[PDB]
Amino acid sequence: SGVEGAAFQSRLPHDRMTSQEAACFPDIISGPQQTQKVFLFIRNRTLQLWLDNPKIQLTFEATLQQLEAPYNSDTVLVHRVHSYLERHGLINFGIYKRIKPLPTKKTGKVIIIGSGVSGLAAARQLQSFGMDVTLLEARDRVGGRVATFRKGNYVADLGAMVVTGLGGNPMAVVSKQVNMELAKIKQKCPLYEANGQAVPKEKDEMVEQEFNRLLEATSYLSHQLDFNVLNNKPVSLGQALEVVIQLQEKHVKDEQIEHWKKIVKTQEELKELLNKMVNLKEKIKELHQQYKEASEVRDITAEFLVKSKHRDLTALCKEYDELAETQGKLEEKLQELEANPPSDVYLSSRDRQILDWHFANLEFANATPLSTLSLKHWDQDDDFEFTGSHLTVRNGYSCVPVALAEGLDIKLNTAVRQVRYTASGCEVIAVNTRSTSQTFIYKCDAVLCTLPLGVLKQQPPAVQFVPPLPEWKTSAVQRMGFGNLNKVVLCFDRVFWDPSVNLFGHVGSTTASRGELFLFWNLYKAPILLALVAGEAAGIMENISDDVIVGRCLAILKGIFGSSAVPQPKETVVSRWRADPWARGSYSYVAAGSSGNDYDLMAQPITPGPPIPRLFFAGEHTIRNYPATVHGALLSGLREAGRIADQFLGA
Ligand SMILES: Cc1cc2nc3c(=O)[nH]c(=O)nc-3n(C[C@H](O)[C@H](O)[C@H](O)COP(=O)(O)OP(=O)(O)OC[C@H]3O[C@@H](n4cnc5c(N)ncnc54)[C@H](O)[C@@H]3O)c2cc1C
Ligand SMILES: O=CCCc1ccc(-c2cc(F)ccc2C(F)(F)F)cc1
Repeated sequence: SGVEGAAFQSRLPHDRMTSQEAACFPDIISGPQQTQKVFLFIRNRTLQLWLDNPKIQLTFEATLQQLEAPYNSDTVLVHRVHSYLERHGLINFGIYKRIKPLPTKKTGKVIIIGSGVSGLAAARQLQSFGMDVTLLEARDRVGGRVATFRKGNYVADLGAMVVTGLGGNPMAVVSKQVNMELAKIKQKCPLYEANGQAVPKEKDEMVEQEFNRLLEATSYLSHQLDFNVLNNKPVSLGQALEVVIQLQEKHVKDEQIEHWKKIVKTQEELKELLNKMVNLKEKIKELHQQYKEASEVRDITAEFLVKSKHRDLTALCKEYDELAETQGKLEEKLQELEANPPSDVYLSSRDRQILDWHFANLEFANATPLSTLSLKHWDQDDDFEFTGSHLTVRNGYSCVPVALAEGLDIKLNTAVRQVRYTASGCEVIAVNTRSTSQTFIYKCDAVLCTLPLGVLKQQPPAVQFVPPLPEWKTSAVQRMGFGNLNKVVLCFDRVFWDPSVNLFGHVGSTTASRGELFLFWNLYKAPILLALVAGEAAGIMENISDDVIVGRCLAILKGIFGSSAVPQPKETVVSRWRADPWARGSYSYVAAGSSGNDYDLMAQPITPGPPIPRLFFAGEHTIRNYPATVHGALLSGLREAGRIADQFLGA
């Protein structure tokens, strides 16, 4: 609906106050119900005004003038609701034209570490709020793990490239603000085996159905039967899958055994039956010799003898023909059995390879081998997935952080090395990545750390904290997963693939290598193919040079399309996200032995000892309900900007 749709697009229930709103409006939530409904209407209506035109700042004044009677009479409540929505980044976020220009007097100094989407989104908010913000970025570009290759007409993303559903997604708004072209991903994903032969549609569907069954069985084991600890070790999804596959093979073999037993028993009965017929034919042969001697010789005792032999001899053929139809009733039962054997195997060798492709796909979506994922919590965020098809960014995802950086004070080539925070202020120490001799010392009242989890995990530490971070924070950093995923960009001068197909799979020959170049993406205006390296393959392939890995790509493509069809690429690009010192991997995952609560602990600010919080955290690894995505990075920056403004400017 209308105001209903605005709540939904803001990830809020249209008919209930959230717990956060109850915190900020206790007089409302404890007061009469009719005022609760007035509150919800004003909140939903204000969200609608913003979402229907997110290119323009929505002021309190303009909200008041577009509210209908009688809501435009409660000026104070409107202001309370508008101020709340703005402070937390539900309206007036991203890039939009200001109506009310910024104050020249800044209040409070914030240093933001890192200039990815979470740092940029927080910076824009803090600046909007009238604070003095500087971002320090170690790279020579903004965007972090949004990273687009651009040369001539060639565009290709080496970082994020997928926008998940638009329903509920804040990137829907940013996409409008930036005029980013999104294209829905077409569903057809043909698979080719290592010999290049396409997988028949029926077998692709059979195997995909098994994959879904296996996953559901792991989820039942985990949540209904509490199979989550394995000899005092947290069980991984990988471990669980392989056990469920093991039981399926065990069940196939048992049904084979029960079938071979039915065969053997039927064969035994057929054997004894023939034996019984042998003895009965020998009995008729013997008796028929006595019909011949009796017929040979006629008085009444001899004639009677013929009638008695003839009567018994027909009776013995009556016995024999009885056994004959029991013989047929068996033989047809035997024939039927050895014509309809149950499954010989659970998964043929080729079937298991195709199944391993779907596991590779799952290792792509989590950026890690399945043996590292928490069985219980790997999909702990699935209640928050957006509705709609997934899309890709046709003109390159870097358009978003480039536009978010407009008007911000950003120091590139500036690597933070130490972060000192005391009950009286903060100092950030950074070195210039071009003259390591050159050192800078930025004073500020608060630090917003958007360092990637991979950087926080680094040992020896890349960034030193003074005082060191609390044990409860370092432990969460150690527990949480940080994955890896890489891409090969192949730029050609002609299209030799199916232009109507966005995706196609290469089925690898072994389990261990299932993530090697398993998925190819056709996304761009120029003749460009992207190949993914996922799972165990991702980290290992970083040690292979660009040339050898491109060769392996071309071998795969020549296997699908033909030697003569695949030219040499004009240009190639190969990501190495784990080796990248400013990322150390691609995105977080819920590791066995972690949980969603570690994402909440990562977001918790640090307060210096004997006081107010000085050190704050954002980034994809700090947002429990939306981890490992661009929108999660964004929402985490909006959240921290609100928390920081509440602290230093007042709610
Ligand atoms: C290969 C790949 C594929 C992905 N695919 C999916 C997808 O398609 N869609 C999706 O939504 N998400 C995807 N993601 C994840 C998504 O890109 C990230 O979750 C998000 O971009 C992370 O943003 P962030 O602000 O948390 O961190 P980052 O973007 O990493 O920003 C942190 C910043 O800190 C900087 N920095 C590091 N060390 C220092 C230092 N010492 N001093 C100063 N600055 C420093 C970094 O250079 C960086 O700019 C993908 C990521 C990768 C790498
Ligand atoms: O190119 C890099 C892939 C980055 C990425 C990570 C996670 C998702 C994601 C996030 C969700 F909440 C639900 C489903 C998915 C997906 F299935 F796509 F993986 C999308 C893109």
